[PDB]
Amino acid sequence: MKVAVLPGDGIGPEVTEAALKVLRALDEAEGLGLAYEVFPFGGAAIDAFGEPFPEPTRKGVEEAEAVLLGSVGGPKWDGLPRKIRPETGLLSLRKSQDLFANLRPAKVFPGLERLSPLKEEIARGVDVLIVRELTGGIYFGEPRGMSEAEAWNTERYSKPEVERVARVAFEAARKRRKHVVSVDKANVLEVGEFWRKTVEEVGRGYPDVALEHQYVDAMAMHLVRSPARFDVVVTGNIFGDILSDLASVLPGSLGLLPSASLGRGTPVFEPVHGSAPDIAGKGIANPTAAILSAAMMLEHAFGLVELARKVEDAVAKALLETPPPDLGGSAGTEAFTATVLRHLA
Amino acid sequence: MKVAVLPGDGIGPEVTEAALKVLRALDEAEGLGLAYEVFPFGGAAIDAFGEPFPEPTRKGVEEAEAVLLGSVGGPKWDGLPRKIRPETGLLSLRKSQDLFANLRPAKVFPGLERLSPLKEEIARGVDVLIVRELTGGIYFGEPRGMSEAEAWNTERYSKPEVERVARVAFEAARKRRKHVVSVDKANVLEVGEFWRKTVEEVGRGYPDVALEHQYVDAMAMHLVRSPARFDVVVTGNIFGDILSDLASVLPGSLGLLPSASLGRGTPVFEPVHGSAPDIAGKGIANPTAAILSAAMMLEHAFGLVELARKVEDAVAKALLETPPPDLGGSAGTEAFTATVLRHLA
Ligand SMILES: NC(=O)c1ccc[n+]([C@@H]2O[C@H](COP(=O)([O-])OP(=O)(O)OC[C@H]3O[C@@H](n4cnc5c(N)ncnc54)[C@H](O)[C@@H]3O)[C@@H](O)[C@H]2O)c1
Ligand SMILES: NC(=O)c1ccc[n+]([C@@H]2O[C@H](COP(=O)([O-])OP(=O)(O)OC[C@H]3O[C@@H](n4cnc5c(N)ncnc54)[C@H](O)[C@@H]3O)[C@@H](O)[C@H]2O)c1
Repeated sequence: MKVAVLPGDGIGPEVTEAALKVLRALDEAEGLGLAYEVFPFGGAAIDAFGEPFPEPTRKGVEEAEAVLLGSVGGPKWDGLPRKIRPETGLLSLRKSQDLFANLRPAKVFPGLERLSPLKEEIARGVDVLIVRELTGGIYFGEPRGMSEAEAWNTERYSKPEVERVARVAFEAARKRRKHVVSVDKANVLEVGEFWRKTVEEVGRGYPDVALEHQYVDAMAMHLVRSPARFDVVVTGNIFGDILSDLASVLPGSLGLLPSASLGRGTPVFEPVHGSAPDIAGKGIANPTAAILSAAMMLEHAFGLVELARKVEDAVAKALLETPPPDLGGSAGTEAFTATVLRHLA
Repeated sequence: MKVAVLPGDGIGPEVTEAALKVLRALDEAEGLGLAYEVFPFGGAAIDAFGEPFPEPTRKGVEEAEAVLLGSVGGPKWDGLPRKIRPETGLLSLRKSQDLFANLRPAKVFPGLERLSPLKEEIARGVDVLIVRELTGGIYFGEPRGMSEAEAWNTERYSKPEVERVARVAFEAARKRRKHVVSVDKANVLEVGEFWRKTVEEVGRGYPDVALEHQYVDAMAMHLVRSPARFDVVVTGNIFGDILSDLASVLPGSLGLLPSASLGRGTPVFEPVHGSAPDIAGKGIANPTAAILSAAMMLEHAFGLVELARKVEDAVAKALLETPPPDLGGSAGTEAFTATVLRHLA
């Protein structure tokens, strides 16, 4: 277990140290081979090295088995050249590692339904993982352009692009409830027909996992009326972009959300939230997204699924025993991390 | 007021007769010049005329100032040739009239929050109108295609396409709360930049209406966390397709939803619901979507806004006094239409 730890700016060090305290305690009781190195990343590195993804950091990422990122960005570096912003160094980290699948889970922990915008009955039991394709589709498609009379952009997918993001979904689903919904617009678009066609064939090598297909406009409706029926949801880039934000409002707090980017290189695990300058240094930032990102690392980077689930239960009990300020409690980052560790022991 | 009335199949005649009873009563108290003709449309016309949009119907639509459609479709005509289905004659009706804007409102009437999938506090006061562009974008864009190794489809918009759907949104907003949100993906797509650019300029001729711009992935989140802040929302075809279905789950009943398609020809007004064969003839179908479609006709086809709003209030009181079976009450189509008329008098 060689992890590069890039804490970044704002509350990024704060919540990353909390994730590190959980990983270290877990390494004692279980004897992992946790070996980690902390690096300068974005903003903290613009200050030391004059540039957001400095050469030591790049080597460290390249040499580690997984990255545990915190948060980048901040006022201090906002009006800069777009080349050197903390924020573009984040794109450079994913791009350098050829990360093509973004995994973003939305879970309503037991007893936390009151926070969901949805009624308790509908919010109960939601635990959905949206797998979004990151490297293709309309955001990168050519031809694209704009004249004075019109504009065009191309939604394009090749067969290996679809096959590889669908393999991450089938493999993810195996560790979970073995059900994959693939989302497309196949009744109107040939890219949809193609997508459905390819995932269906990928599904044949995973006979233990059920695959269902749904249209995106109908998935937007199911994610609000009955989100608790889904497990893994895999889709294209623009559709994954809309749907993982829609599912992300269902828990009711930005500090509860972990993410992962898997690909050819070193996988990055990170909180959906940013650097939150307004609450930085106040010792109150909710470390749950970071601790659950570290759990996602145990599961997706090191295949340690029962340990990943042990960390999720400990976090689920902690959120009910001493909730952070953003879920209406009073527990600061330290008091809350300690409740988590109490439930690991 | 010359209306062509195409009741169609299933519960279509049932809920259309209810809309007609409201229009007739209203024509007495106010003295409209309501003159309407009932025509054979889809399914009922495949039986009489062997084809879903027969020549008498086509002439009647063409001669009327507005169309009040009911519902088409049904088992009786399901396995047919795709050329002659009831359902394709519906596409032919919109296409023959050059209808390019689809208007679909989602309203949580007072006291009906309990039906919304969202918590009472969030569901309270939702009254949003999604204006969807119907004729362009990726669903019709060229080039499109599919090889064995890949597929492509083109999201393309011309300047008059955007300008004209945005004009319908600005005009609609004037009769409502004067606020338009335009939805795009302008931080990544040139079609988005173009869309935003053109609506902004259209907005200059409507200085009394506020215009705000939002990204689609962020609109999907706002429509669940705080839908009550919006009034009119105008967007492209694929985005309008996803967002008007997302907003349509917020009331909690398919029988509450009216729609309108405005364009160059004769505007069609219709319930979002279909022909519902399972409850047809049982005298229990909820006529609210049809009565509110007739109200939408008063407002958008004949500019009669205070009369359109009078019908909406009467329907709002009726839903609280004698709710249909689908909102948990016991009132059949007739008993419910009578409560509405009691509140018009
Ligand atoms: N370059 C880009 O494209 C880009 C894009 C987005 C953000 N950024 C940068 O990153 C920073 C992001 O800050 P922001 O305010 O936009 O978003 P944010 O997600 O950091 O914060 C939003 C809100 O949620 C709260 N929050 C976030 N995490 C929390 C946690 N763990 N516990 C409790 N509360 C939490 C914050 O306090 C704040 O009230 C900015 O300063 C910006 O410079 C850059
Ligand atoms: N050709 C096409 O592309 C196409 C597409 C969709 C539907 N159709 C046709 O139209 C018909 C649609 O039927 P469906 O079941 O799919 O959808 P539907 O919307 O008619 O019915 C769905 C459910 O909602 C209920 N419902 C609908 N309106 C109601 C109302 N006013 N009051 C109370 N309950 C109501 C129904 O009873 C049913 O339980 C089908 O028979 C089909 O042939 C064709």
